[PDB]
Amino acid sequence: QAEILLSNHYTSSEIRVFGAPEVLENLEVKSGSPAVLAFAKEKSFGWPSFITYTVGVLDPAAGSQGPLSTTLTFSSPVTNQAIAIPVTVAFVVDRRGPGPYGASLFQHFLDSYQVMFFTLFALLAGTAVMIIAYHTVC
Amino acid sequence: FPIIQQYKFLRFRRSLLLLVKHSCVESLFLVRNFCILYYFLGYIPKAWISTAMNLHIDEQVHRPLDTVSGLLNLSLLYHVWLCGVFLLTTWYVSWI
Repeated sequence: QAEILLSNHYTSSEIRVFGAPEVLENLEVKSGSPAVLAFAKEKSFGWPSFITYTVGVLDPAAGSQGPLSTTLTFSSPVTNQAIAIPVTVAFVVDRRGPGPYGASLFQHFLDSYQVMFFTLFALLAGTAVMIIAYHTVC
Repeated sequence: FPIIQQYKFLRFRRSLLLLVKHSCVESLFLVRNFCILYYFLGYIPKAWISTAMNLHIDEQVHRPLDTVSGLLNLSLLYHVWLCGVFLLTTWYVSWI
C-alpha cells in the first residue's frame, strides 16, 4: 500500500512491509498521530519475506473533527532504511454526526422509560382518585 | 353549532374553497418558519442518522441545506409547500 484510507466502511487496513529477514525482525513502527495505531499480525521470513501490519484508529472521535491526515513510518536501525506511508482518517460520524436536536428524543425515551411509566401510573392513579372523589362529592 | 342549519353538501361546498385558500397560505407560513428553524438547527438531526447506523455525507455532489444557497432551492421549496398543502387540506377536511 502506497497510502492508507480509514473510514466508516474500512475501520482498519492491512499493509505488508517487505525486505530482508534481519531488517524485518529489527523493524520499528512510528505513527505521526496517537489516534492511529499499527500492530504486527504475522511475520514471514520465507521468500518473499514480509510483515503484515493491521493499521487502524484507536479513537473514532479524533476522526469526527475533520479529515485527520498523518503518516505511518516503518524504520530499521540495523540498515538506517525507513519507509513512510500517508494515512487519511475520514469518519463521517456513524447514526448522524451530533449536535443538540434529533438524537435527544429517542435516547431519552429509553433512558427515562421508568420515569415515563411512573408519571403515567401517577397520572392514572391521580385521575382514578379524582374520579372517586367526584363520585363521593357530586 | 351553526346559527343556521343547512344541508351538509352546501355547508361543505362553501367551507372547502375557504379551506384550500387557508391551507395554501398556512403551508407557506409553516415552510417559511421551518426554513428559519432548519438554518439554526438542521445540523443537529443531520447529525443523528449518520453516528450509530453508519452514513456518509456527499460534500461533492450536493450543497448542504444548512447553507442559504442550498435552502433557497425553488424545486425543494415547491414540493415541500405542496406536501404541506396536501397535509393541512386532508387533516382540515377530517376536522370540517
